Amino acid sequence: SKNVVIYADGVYDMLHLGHMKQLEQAKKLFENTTLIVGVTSDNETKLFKGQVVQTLEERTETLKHIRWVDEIISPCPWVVTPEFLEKYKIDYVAHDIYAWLKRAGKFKATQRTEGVSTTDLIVRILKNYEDY
Amino acid sequence: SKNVVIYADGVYDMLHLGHMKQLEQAKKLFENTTLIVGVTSDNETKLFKGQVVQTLEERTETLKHIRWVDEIISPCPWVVTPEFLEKYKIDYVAHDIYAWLKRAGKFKATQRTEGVSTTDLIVRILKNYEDY
Repeated sequence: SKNVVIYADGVYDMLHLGHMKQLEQAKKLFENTTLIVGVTSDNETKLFKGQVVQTLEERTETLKHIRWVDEIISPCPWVVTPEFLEKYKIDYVAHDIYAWLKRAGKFKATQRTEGVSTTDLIVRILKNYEDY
Repeated sequence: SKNVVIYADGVYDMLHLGHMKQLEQAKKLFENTTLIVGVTSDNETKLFKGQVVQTLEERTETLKHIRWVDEIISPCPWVVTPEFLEKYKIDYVAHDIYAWLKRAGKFKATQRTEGVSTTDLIVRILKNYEDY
């Protein structure tokens, strides 16, 4: 009956059924939650992880439309820290380097789904043109 | 203060920021609404309109995740009829052949947004490879 504050962060480029399944998961970890979602900046994402198709603005505007999302932090810090949790009253971090979080009892796992990615769909479109 | 029942239908292939902006629109036509969304079957869509990338199941599972959607009719009739409105207690149809609806005062317009389409994004990805 107590409202539990959950935080998940990510890039959320080209949001697809896989991200939304993950968010729904985070959001339903408990009966009553506030799901806060953090969206990584363009600068840091490109430099530390890989290429990004959509700007911060775009990746964040799409998340506004997902029913599980209660609040958004955009851009979000690239590294989560104890101070960040305190600042936002976050009870758990939902994700799939996490050591410190598990240690603190503040880590809750979520899963991915395969073959649901937007890149996979372009694949499917192209099958319509046999190789010969 | 009265709950107004809105119906929008469509294909919703590869749901993108343009569909969601449209749904949010339908959903906020009034202060209190129930937004019902109808998802066209694979058979009829392909035969009457054009190619579809995602199955009925997929296009409908994605819509479940959009915050504006209150109920889904999947598959939905390809043609809306007076009987259909009565059956589901629909006050207005939100869309962008509609004659009969306007005549009845049961038609409410919504808009599209350009350049937000998933196909546009593959375009953007490809610019990363100059033509020479």
